[PDB]
Amino acid sequence: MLDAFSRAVVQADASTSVVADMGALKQFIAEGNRRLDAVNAIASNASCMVSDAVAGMICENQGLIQAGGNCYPNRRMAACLRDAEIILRYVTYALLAGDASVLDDRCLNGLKETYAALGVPTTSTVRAVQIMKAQAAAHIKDTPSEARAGGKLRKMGSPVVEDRCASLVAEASSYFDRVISALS
Amino acid sequence: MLDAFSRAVVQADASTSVVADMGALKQFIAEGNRRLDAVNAIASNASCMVSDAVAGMICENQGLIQAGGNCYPNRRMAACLRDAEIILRYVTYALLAGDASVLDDRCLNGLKETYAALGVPTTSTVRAVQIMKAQAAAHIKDTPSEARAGGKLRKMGSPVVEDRCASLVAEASSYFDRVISALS
Amino acid sequence: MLDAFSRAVVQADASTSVVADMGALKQFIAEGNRRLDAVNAIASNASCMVSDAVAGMICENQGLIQAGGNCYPNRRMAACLRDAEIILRYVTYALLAGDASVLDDRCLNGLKETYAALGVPTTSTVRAVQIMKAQAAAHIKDTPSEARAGGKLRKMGSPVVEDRCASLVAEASSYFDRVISALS
Amino acid sequence: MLDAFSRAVVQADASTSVVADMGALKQFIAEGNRRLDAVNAIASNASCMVSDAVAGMICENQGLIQAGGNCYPNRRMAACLRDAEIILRYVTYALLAGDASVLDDRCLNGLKETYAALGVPTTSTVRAVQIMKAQAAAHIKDTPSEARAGGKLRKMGSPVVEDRCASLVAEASSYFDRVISALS
Amino acid sequence: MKSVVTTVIAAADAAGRFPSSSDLESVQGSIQRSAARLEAAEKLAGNIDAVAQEAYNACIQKYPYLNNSGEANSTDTFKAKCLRDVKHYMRLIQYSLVVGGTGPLDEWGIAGQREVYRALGLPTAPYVEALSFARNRGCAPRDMSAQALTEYNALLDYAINSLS
Amino acid sequence: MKSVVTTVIAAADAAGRFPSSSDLESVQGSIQRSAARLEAAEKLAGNIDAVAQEAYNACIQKYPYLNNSGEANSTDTFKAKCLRDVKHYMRLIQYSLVVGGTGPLDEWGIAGQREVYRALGLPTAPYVEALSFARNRGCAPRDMSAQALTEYNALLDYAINSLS
Amino acid sequence: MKSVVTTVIAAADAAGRFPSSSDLESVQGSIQRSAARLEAAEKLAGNIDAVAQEAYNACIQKYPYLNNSGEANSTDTFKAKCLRDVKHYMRLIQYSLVVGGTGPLDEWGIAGQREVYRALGLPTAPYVEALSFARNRGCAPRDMSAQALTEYNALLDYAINSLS
Amino acid sequence: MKSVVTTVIAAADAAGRFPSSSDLESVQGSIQRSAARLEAAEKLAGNIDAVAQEAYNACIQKYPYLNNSGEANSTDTFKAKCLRDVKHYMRLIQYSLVVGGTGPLDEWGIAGQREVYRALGLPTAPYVEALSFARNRGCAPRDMSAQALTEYNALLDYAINSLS
Ligand SMILES: *[C@@H](C)[C@H]1/C(=C/C2=NC(=C\c3[nH]c(C[C@H]4NC(=O)C(C=C)=C4C)c(C)c3CCC(=O)O)/C(CCC(=O)O)=C2C)NC(=O)[C@@H]1C
Ligand SMILES: C=CC1=C(C)[C@@H](Cc2[nH]c(/C=C3N=C(/C=C4\NC(=O)[C@H](C)[C@H]4CC)C(C)=C\3CCC(=O)O)c(CCC(=O)O)c2C)NC1=O
Ligand SMILES: C=CC1=C(C)[C@@H](Cc2[nH]c(/C=C3N=C(/C=C4\NC(=O)[C@H](C)[C@H]4CC)C(C)=C\3CCC(=O)O)c(CCC(=O)O)c2C)NC1=O
Ligand SMILES: C=CC1=C(C)[C@@H](Cc2[nH]c(/C=C3N=C(/C=C4\NC(=O)[C@H](C)[C@H]4CC)C(C)=C\3CCC(=O)O)c(CCC(=O)O)c2C)NC1=O
Ligand SMILES: C=CC1=C(C)[C@@H](Cc2[nH]c(/C=C3N=C(/C=C4\NC(=O)[C@H](C)[C@H]4CC)C(C)=C\3CCC(=O)O)c(CCC(=O)O)c2C)NC1=O
Ligand SMILES: C=CC1=C(C)[C@@H](Cc2[nH]c(/C=C3N=C(/C=C4\NC(=O)[C@H](C)[C@H]4CC)C(C)=C\3CCC(=O)O)c(CCC(=O)O)c2C)NC1=O
Ligand SMILES: C=CC1=C(C)[C@@H](Cc2[nH]c(/C=C3N=C(/C=C4\NC(=O)[C@H](C)[C@H]4CC)C(C)=C\3CCC(=O)O)c(CCC(=O)O)c2C)NC1=O
Ligand SMILES: C=CC1=C(C)[C@@H](Cc2[nH]c(/C=C3N=C(/C=C4\NC(=O)[C@H](C)[C@H]4CC)C(C)=C\3CCC(=O)O)c(CCC(=O)O)c2C)NC1=O
Ligand SMILES: C=CC1=C(C)[C@@H](Cc2[nH]c(/C=C3N=C(/C=C4\NC(=O)[C@H](C)[C@H]4CC)C(C)=C\3CCC(=O)O)c(CCC(=O)O)c2C)NC1=O
Ligand SMILES: C=CC1=C(C)[C@@H](Cc2[nH]c(/C=C3N=C(/C=C4\NC(=O)[C@H](C)[C@H]4CC)C(C)=C\3CCC(=O)O)c(CCC(=O)O)c2C)NC1=O
Ligand SMILES: C=CC1=C(C)[C@@H](Cc2[nH]c(/C=C3N=C(/C=C4\NC(=O)[C@H](C)[C@H]4CC)C(C)=C\3CCC(=O)O)c(CCC(=O)O)c2C)NC1=O
Ligand SMILES: C=CC1=C(C)[C@@H](Cc2[nH]c(/C=C3N=C(/C=C4\NC(=O)[C@H](C)[C@H]4CC)C(C)=C\3CCC(=O)O)c(CCC(=O)O)c2C)NC1=O
Ligand SMILES: C=CC1=C(C)[C@@H](Cc2[nH]c(/C=C3N=C(/C=C4\NC(=O)[C@H](C)[C@H]4CC)C(C)=C\3CCC(=O)O)c(CCC(=O)O)c2C)NC1=O
Ligand SMILES: C=CC1=C(C)[C@@H](Cc2[nH]c(/C=C3N=C(/C=C4\NC(=O)[C@H](C)[C@H]4CC)C(C)=C\3CCC(=O)O)c(CCC(=O)O)c2C)NC1=O
Ligand SMILES: [Cl-]
Ligand SMILES: [Cl-]
Ligand code: NA
Ligand code: NA
Ligand code: NA
Ligand code: NA
Ligand code: NA
Ligand code: NA
Ligand code: NA
Repeated sequence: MLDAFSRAVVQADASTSVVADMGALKQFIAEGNRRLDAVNAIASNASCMVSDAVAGMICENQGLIQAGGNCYPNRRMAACLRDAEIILRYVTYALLAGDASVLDDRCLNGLKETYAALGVPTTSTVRAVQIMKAQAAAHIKDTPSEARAGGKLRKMGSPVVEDRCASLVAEASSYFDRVISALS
Repeated sequence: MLDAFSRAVVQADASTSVVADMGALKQFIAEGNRRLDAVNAIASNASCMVSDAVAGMICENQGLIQAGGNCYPNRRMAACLRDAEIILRYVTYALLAGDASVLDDRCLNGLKETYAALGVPTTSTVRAVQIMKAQAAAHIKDTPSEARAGGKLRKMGSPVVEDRCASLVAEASSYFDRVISALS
Repeated sequence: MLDAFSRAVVQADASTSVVADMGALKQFIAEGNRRLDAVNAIASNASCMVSDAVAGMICENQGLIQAGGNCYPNRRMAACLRDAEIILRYVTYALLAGDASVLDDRCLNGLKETYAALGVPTTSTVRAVQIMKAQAAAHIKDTPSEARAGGKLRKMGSPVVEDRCASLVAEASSYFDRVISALS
Repeated sequence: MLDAFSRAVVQADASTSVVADMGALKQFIAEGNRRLDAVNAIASNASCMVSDAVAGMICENQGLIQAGGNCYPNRRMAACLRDAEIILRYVTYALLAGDASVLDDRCLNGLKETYAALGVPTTSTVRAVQIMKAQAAAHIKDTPSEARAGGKLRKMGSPVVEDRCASLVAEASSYFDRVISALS
Repeated sequence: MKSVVTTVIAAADAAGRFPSSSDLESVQGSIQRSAARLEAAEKLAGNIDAVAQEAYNACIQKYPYLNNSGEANSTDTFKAKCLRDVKHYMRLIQYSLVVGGTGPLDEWGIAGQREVYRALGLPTAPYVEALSFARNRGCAPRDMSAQALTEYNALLDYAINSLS
Repeated sequence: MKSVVTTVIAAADAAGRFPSSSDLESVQGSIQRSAARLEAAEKLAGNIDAVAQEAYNACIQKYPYLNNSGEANSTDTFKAKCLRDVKHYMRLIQYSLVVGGTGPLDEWGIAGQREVYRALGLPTAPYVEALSFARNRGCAPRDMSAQALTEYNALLDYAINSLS
Repeated sequence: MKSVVTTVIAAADAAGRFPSSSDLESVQGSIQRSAARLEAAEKLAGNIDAVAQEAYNACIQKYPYLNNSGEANSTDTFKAKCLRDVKHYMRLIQYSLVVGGTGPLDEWGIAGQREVYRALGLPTAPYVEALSFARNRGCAPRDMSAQALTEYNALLDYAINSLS
Repeated sequence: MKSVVTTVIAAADAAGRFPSSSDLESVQGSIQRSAARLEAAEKLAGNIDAVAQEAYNACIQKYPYLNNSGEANSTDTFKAKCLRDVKHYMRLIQYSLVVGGTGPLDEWGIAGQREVYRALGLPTAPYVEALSFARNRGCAPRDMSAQALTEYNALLDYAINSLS
């Protein structure tokens, strides 16, 4: 797998040239503590995210839990909860590394074809991932709502800036969008 | 693998309903001793059936035992005898279970493609299977002829009914037809 | 593995003789339904038996659940519960077969040496097996007490005879006694 | 495996107690950068150390490179060079961790018996390890001599203190002494 | 799917054997025991809603906290799902009686159940109480013959053991 | 040693399972079928010498070349060993009727038989004819009940199939 | 036991490598972050009994049904064991702060927990609520610095995730 | 490609784990050490041609036999390729400084090097001498800071060890 810095190296090696641009590298370093806070916000809330996103997919599509549905019987529900967690785990690796290669190579390559052979429904897969994308954005910004969490609400307490880490929210969102594109 | 009763339960689960009609199940049970006799009639005679079926395939097509023929040399004849016995064994498992899933899943899946890649001739394999079908019908009815037995005639001694287990003969014959369909 | 009948065959073969005592085989068969009741009584109550036996070993020896004790920390308690269930499983196989060979060969051979290398305490292991021996006796006779049931009492409802299956209680008790002898 | 901090935790767990001595932990942290320099000094000079230590063992015992000797023929010399490097590598892990458990568990357990079965001579093994111990002390202190190095001499340029890291020298020396202890 | 006949076929196939003496003898056991388990299956088919209702009612009676705000029996949607789940277990027991092995309960009920309930924060004690009530409720000859009851109770106790 | 009960126990142990419904149901099969196979076992225990003697006589009648100089029934030692061998097969059939599976015949008769006969230059056709005569000889109800005879005949055919 | 340094050594050993640049870099991270996590470890060491007591009280306040006859907080022995358990989790959290990785919590708390609680009929919700109360309780700078509180809260969340 | 963050991710993935405390702590090490290694990388990006040219010159000064007919520095093509090869090694060290692990040197320089040089009859001592000269040449603060030089020197020594 690659990370943000080895990505730069591979691009330079394509022309057997030195890495000349230190500036963009130094910006990654400058935002390093806020990146670690963003990964902590997802990892610390992962069980609540997965169970809420799968529940949400289901409340919006009740055919999934009726006769012939893809979250029936218990074993299929259990497999779906497992897959939502897997996908979230690879997205979190990509955010830690600052590059999508680990998510492409170890999760997404071949996954559309796997799901077509099993009959796992694309519309419902995409909806589960979209809910997780929304959840992740709110936890990174440290602005989850009581309306969506009740007594399970968590606050991170990271130091606030006016943009609430807009660049990292856009980067995290791009990795969820990559999953949706691969699977659609 | 499924059996006749688990096939019925798969049907009921497609509508998440209890198994209500038990008339067909109670008849399967009432015919259980006759089904055990039918299995005993094929297993007890299996070596004679296999050798006489491959020998008949050959006496009707002498090209199989000459230069370039698929039962020449000794290793090929031995492989063919082995395959006729494998086929008959899986048909007997299907008759004991009252369901073709064990035959489909563990014997027929990929068999056409395997024989195509080896140059095993379809026409000749089908004839061997047709001869085994006829043999099994006569052994289930307990009416093999002296003319075909070659000095090795066996009588089973089961309790005779007027129809001679016609329903079981038809079911056994349908399993051999499934083998032929996989190759055609 | 051997069963009660194949045991008798091995004994007859040591003098290359036919098995002549048909009376004794017949009485074994006459008790077959009560044997199947006895096995059902153990298997149906297994989780309650295991958890009550390991808890009783502990309540009698609190050293096991303090620093340096062999059921501390969580991983060790869980391994102990696992082993009490494995032992009961092999005892129930011996009762079903009517012969100890499965228990000797697949569970007991090398167990004492395994435990000595790990430091699993012998006295405590023997006490857990003693509690299971007592539980099994009561469930086979269908006379468990309310005082011991912890509010989870079960009745089997098998047809009562005056002896309450004393012969089968002695047999089951003998297999637990083989476990105790092996570990002592 | 354990490190210096988890070793302290295992010690506290023996009386189910919190870790209370923060001062000892803070000292290990204070000397952290020095420890990194010590590990860098050994790893960076490893090839020179192994070759010089094996060559020194040989110049002090010429029997090793004559018929019957354990560094004759080429295959045996190659195996001995490999083993000296393996030993050094495990010692450097112990230094990085501040605990000998990875050295004891992955290198030393079974080594005496392995060597006895092969006929690898203990006397000569001890000498190679002694020379590596001396080399490591001089590189950690950044005082190697021109006399023992020639044109291969390397200087590390770590920031000098009056005691030249005496406590790290004594700890590294203790891990080489454990290697020698494991041979008896 | 595990039954008498699929067990003996799988064992014969692993050794490359035709069906033999002990395989046919095993299947005769199914012919003999089918009267008791099919009697239980037909009673359960005709009365499943009432059997599941009383088991559900008994688990909420034991654990009235589940009715409190935020708990698993507290909304009309949750109440309907909890009754449904007790009925799912009873329907799998009915299928298991039809097949004569635990296959349908193993594959479609037990597999994955602990992972599901942990993810949704559903306590396992009320499931065990529902099944426990059902196990202690039957008596013969009132509800069915003594051997039909033995078959029904053994499948209840198999489910209880998987949660315990 | 393969029987009804050892087959279900080995299957249960491979999956880590206590005995369950389909295991007990299989053993009920043994309880039901034991009357037939034990009847056959008793008739064979009481008459094994005469049953073996006439099967041996038939195989020599079919193949009188065996009595010629150098052949496998030609000396007094050879004659005694051939009759002994036919009796061994019938004894292992008796054991297999007792157990209710083919175990004793598989392990003590069939395993190695082809290798032994090839090494000694013994033809297989006389073994097949001895067993074939025994298979066609019995009738019911004279010798035993129809179902006792079905069990005896199935084991003879199993031994014939192993040599054919 | 999982920490920064044992992770990198395990990786190096699997490839046959001496410690190299990225290994030394990783351990510099331990040097930097230690001040925050050892601040939290010292606060918890000095006040573990009060921290555990109030978390235990919170879980019983949420689930008073546990005090009813037969239930898991209903006797004096049970009450002591439950409090003890909450203190065991907090102690393993203390150890994980000292080490800088989750190793102590993984090996001595989490491994086996679900099997133990299943066997004894202990609900997992009250464990979750005790840890959740502790996770929501702290504030900075009152209790400790903001970065120390981040470390303490992350390990509480790791434990809650293992039960959820 | 081996770095601080890819090592911790690979370890977490092998155990099916989210990033946890020790993984974040490792990456803080990269934040701290980056200043020194990126200083060294910037120096090398600006002056790689001169650094390689003097190291090449030193290895030829040392082994003038390479200029003789048939030897590895004897033709204009050979002289260009040897200098190119020293510059390749320096570029791969620049890469390794950017990444903070040895990945680029391991995958694109070290792997295969001994098989290539053996096939072409290229001696390894001149390669070692070029890298040795470069290792002994630098001084701080003239060329870069003391810790920047420590990082540059450790990568030179890693290359030297791979050829020794
Ligand atoms: C676990 C509770 C977390 C947590 C989770 C968040 N959920 C967020 C948004 C969200 N969740 C759902 C599913 C929900 N809606 C339904 O209609 C049903 C079933 C009836 C369910 C189960 C949806 C649809 C959404 C919106 C997704 C979208 O925008 O497309 C969310 C982000 C929004 C917010 O916080 O306001 C979070 C963070 N929050 C917590 O604090 C705990 C740890
Ligand atoms: C080993 C574990 C470990 C971590 C978890 C982080 C923890 C951490 N985060 C920050 C520091 C910070 N963290 C954030 C984060 C955010 N600000 C917002 O408005 C959003 C809610 C959120 C989006 C991600 C911000 C903005 C800073 C201040 C520095 C900056 O501007 O980048 C700092 C620097 C100290 C300080 O500024 O107070 C540290 C040590 N670092 C580590 O070493
Ligand atoms: C579980 C199901 C299952 C099967 C059905 C068989 C299928 C099968 N058959 C053969 C192999 C063969 N099968 C035959 C069969 C025949 N030749 C003829 O002329 C006749 C028409 C015909 C018998 C009726 C021959 C001759 C070969 C050998 C082909 C060769 O090597 O040239 C092979 C190749 C490997 C080998 O040599 O054994 C396989 C996989 N194997 C299985 O595992
Ligand atoms: C010259 C080569 C040549 C042969 C080898 C045979 C091959 C052969 N056998 C049978 C047909 C049969 N073969 C058998 C077999 C047996 N019956 C027993 O009692 C024994 C146990 C066992 C092995 C001998 C049986 C039972 C039939 C069924 C028809 C019958 O019994 O009349 C058929 C009829 C198939 C059909 O109807 O399509 C043919 C063609 N015929 C030939 O032309
Ligand atoms: C363990 C081994 C085992 C077996 C091998 C069977 C053996 C068996 N078969 C039947 C009984 C029977 N078997 C047959 C069979 C046939 N009738 C015909 O005319 C055809 C020749 C043949 C086709 C299959 C019939 C017709 C009956 C009578 C019952 C019925 O009508 O189904 C009976 C019941 C007793 C009786 O009716 O006499 C038994 C025990 N059962 C076992 O437990
Ligand atoms: C303070 C802790 C402590 C314990 C945990 C128990 C443990 C325990 N249980 C039993 C004894 C038993 N335990 C059971 C178990 C059960 N009966 C059922 O109806 C259920 C299905 C099932 C699980 C509860 C049975 C059947 C007996 C046999 C005695 C009896 O029933 O009276 C015995 C007697 C053992 C002997 O006779 O040698 C002991 C010590 N005792 C203690 O002092
Ligand atoms: C005739 C054969 C023969 C040998 C091969 C040497 C072997 C040798 N080397 C050293 C001793 C040493 N050898 C080295 C090695 C090195 N220093 C560097 O700067 C390089 C990087 C690297 C490989 C050359 C070092 C650092 C010491 C420690 C002593 C010192 O530097 O003065 C010692 C002393 C060990 C002791 O104190 O017990 C011996 C015996 N001596 C012999 O008599
Ligand atoms: C990731 C790679 C990495 C490293 C290789 C080290 C490198 C390193 N070493 C020291 C700093 C030091 N290094 C040493 C080492 C020694 N002194 C001697 O006299 C002996 C020759 C030698 C024995 C080991 C000493 C003594 C200090 C000064 C601090 C102290 O006294 O501990 C410092 C701190 C400098 C400062 O104050 O700014 C750093 C960053 N750290 C890292 O992060
Ligand atoms: C498929 C399985 C199946 C069952 C197990 C039963 C379960 C069941 N039992 C009862 C109902 C009953 N069951 C009993 C039985 C008993 N009372 C005792 O105290 C004795 C120990 C025991 C044996 C006499 C009694 C007395 C009632 C009526 C009173 C009551 O509701 O308790 C009812 C309510 C309707 C009715 O009157 O029948 C139901 C649904 N029904 C089924 O369909
Ligand atoms: C343990 C298994 C067992 C067997 C299978 C038989 C085998 C057997 N059968 C017969 C002996 C006999 N067997 C039969 C049977 C028949 N004759 C026919 O024409 C019908 C087709 C058939 C059914 C009536 C007859 C009539 C005799 C006496 C005549 C003879 O020897 O052939 C004898 C000689 C002793 C005697 O008279 O009984 C023996 C050993 N005995 C056994 O102990
Ligand atoms: C437990 C199962 C079991 C068996 C079935 C026998 C099988 C068997 N038979 C013989 C040995 C023999 N068996 C025969 C048999 C025959 N002669 C004929 O004319 C016919 C072909 C045939 C009877 C039908 C002869 C003649 C020998 C002696 C052969 C020799 O020494 O060359 C031997 C070699 C050792 C010996 O000399 O005894 C063995 C292992 N033994 C066993 O342990
Ligand atoms: C090792 C970890 C560790 C902790 C996390 C704390 C946990 C803790 N907090 C409080 C106690 C307190 N904690 C708070 C904190 C707050 N109240 C608010 O309304 C704000 C949201 C928040 C930030 C100021 C307050 C105000 C009290 C006193 C009142 C109360 O008990 O609720 C107490 C009771 C003893 C005391 O008064 O200090 C304890 C044990 N202590 C520790 O040793
Ligand atoms: C990415 C990393 C990487 C490298 C490090 C080089 C490594 C390398 N060098 C050469 C090839 C060569 N390298 C040299 C080198 C030298 N002559 C001397 O006197 C000295 C011993 C030495 C410089 C120190 C020579 C002379 C050749 C050509 C040899 C020939 O063709 O016989 C070749 C063969 C293909 C070619 O002709 O280019 C390769 C793969 N290439 C790479 O892709
Ligand atoms: C990227 C890495 C990088 C390097 C390591 C250096 C390498 C380097 N050093 C020197 C050049 C030099 N380097 C030194 C250094 C020293 N002289 C001594 O005697 C001391 C031990 C040591 C510390 C003062 C000196 C004195 C010169 C000038 C004289 C000379 O060329 O030797 C030059 C020639 C150009 C110049 O004058 O700077 C080059 C390319 N440059 C780089 O870009
Ligand atoms: Cl629970
Ligand atoms: Cl060379
Ligand atoms: Na797409
Ligand atoms: Na257990
Ligand atoms: Na030695
Ligand atoms: Na259980
Ligand atoms: Na055969
Ligand atoms: Na979880
Ligand atoms: Na080397």
